[PDB]
Amino acid sequence: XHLTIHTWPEYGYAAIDLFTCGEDVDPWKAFEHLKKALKAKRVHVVEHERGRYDEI
Amino acid sequence: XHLTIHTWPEYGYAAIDLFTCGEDVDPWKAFEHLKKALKAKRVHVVEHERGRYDEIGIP
Amino acid sequence: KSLGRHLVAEFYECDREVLDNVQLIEQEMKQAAYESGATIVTSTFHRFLPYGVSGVVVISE
Amino acid sequence: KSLGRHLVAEFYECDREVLDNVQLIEQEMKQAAYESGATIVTSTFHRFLPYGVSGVVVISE
Ligand SMILES: *N[C@@H](CC[S@H](C)C[C@H]1O[C@@H](n2cnc3c(N)ncnc32)[C@H](O)[C@@H]1O)C(=O)OC
Ligand SMILES: *N[C@@H](CC[S@H](C)C[C@H]1O[C@@H](n2cnc3c(N)ncnc32)[C@H](O)[C@@H]1O)C(=O)OC
Repeated sequence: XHLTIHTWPEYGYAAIDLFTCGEDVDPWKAFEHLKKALKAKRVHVVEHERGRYDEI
Repeated sequence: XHLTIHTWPEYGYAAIDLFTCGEDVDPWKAFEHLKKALKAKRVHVVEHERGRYDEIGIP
Repeated sequence: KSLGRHLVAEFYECDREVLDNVQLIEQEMKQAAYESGATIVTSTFHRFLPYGVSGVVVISE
Repeated sequence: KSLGRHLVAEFYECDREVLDNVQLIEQEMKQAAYESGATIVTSTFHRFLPYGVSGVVVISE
């Protein structure tokens, strides 16, 4: 998978989630586009591995 | 906000996100109900505070 | 403390039949939304072939 | 290495007018999906009052 967004205009804040699957899909490209579109001035991003092979 | 789920039946794996807003909404009961319904035998959960008051502008 | 609380969860060794049942998953996800006290705004679930299920319940306060 | 990659991002000091524009957000969120290389399955956007937007784009490979 999903690409989600939840905005709080009153705070200039946006909670964004970019969950992708496949070697051929890059979530950072989605990030770059949104950072531009929203004109964010400060960002914090944590990258999670979902479904680690050594775990499933 | 959202509750989301993406399943991989071939691996018995499910990626679940429980994102709630407001003190009166508890994402942990959503967790409790899903762990039960999907019969997961093992789980790993990370809890994030989205839009921390001190980061946005409350104080 | 914050606008929202977000649990990023990994569920392992689940009932594989349940995981591949788009009808049951939507049912259980809406129920989970209910148990949390959240208001359901919208819901959309997709069934992948040969197997797999994706779903989202957009909620509110 | 893992089935998926998941970015949990916090965006601060955004263009508030853009943040409260439900149509624009849908456009950008969908282009973002294209930019990433993903295939869009469906998307649902909703707007809150007095302000606020929520949107979800379901994808696949
Ligand atoms: N948003 C995720 C979606 C993950 S899906 C729900 C994983 C399950 O779906 C099966 N599947 C079948 N065909 C596909 C394609 N084309 N992409 C992904 N998953 C597919 C899997 O075998 C699994 O059971 C996402 O894929 O992000 C891009
Ligand atoms: N899934 C989230 C939704 C977060 S929303 C997008 C936050 C924005 O919506 C405004 N708003 C107006 N009325 C409400 C209600 N009833 N709930 C939440 N947010 C509301 C906010 O002022 C903000 O601009 C979620 O709420 O999870 C439960």
